[PDB]
Amino acid sequence: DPYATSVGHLIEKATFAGVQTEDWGQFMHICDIINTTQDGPKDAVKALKKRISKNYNHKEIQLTLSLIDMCVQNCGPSFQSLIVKKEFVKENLVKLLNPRYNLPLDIQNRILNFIKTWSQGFPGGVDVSEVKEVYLDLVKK
Repeated sequence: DPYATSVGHLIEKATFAGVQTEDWGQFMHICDIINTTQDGPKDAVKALKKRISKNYNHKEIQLTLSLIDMCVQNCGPSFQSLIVKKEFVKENLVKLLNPRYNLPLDIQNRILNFIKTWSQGFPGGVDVSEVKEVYLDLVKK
């Protein structure tokens, strides 16, 4: 279970349906944990993947994306490499752009924006070949 792991639980709570705003103090604490534990990055992405997947909640997705954008720029490629994997962007993030989830243009453009930004590559390893194509498709159609 994703929300079971130490850092997994902090994520479940930081993006809980209840909260109506971003607890940036908490998100930071989350990143620091991601950077301390041995498998924090992997375990974190499993929880984020959960929270995101086929979710119809506005704020949960809004908060989760904000939480993602945080880790992306506060944790090395050890994290960035798992978020740009096709298993995440194509089978989770981009799914939300489907009409079925009727999410607002606000959140929609934010999704495209991550794709476009992550497609720009990050410093160091991180292979963005996949998300690079996931972006191109959103542009073509």
